[PDB]
Amino acid sequence: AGEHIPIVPVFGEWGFVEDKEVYEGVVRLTKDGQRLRNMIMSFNADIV
Amino acid sequence: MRHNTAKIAVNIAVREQIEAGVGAWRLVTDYEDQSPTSNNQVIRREPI
Repeated sequence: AGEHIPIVPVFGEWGFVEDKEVYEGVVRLTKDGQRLRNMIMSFNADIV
Repeated sequence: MRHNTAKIAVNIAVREQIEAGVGAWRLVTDYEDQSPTSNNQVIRREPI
């Protein structure tokens, strides 16, 4: 029925670094440090 | 400039100016009647 596309996507962070669409929320680079913390936590937990 | 394609170009301008040091936008002229102005010609701002 529409004359325009009924689906309008939201993007929290958005942009083109080469004209290939890249986008992200906020959880993208929290992966690295969080698993690093957990690794240190489970080293010493095994000693205890 | 009712169409949101104009407002995308504003968001690119201020964001990429801070990050990359440059941002761009263009004004074009095409034939539309979904937001008509005089002589059935409109001027649209398109994102770059």
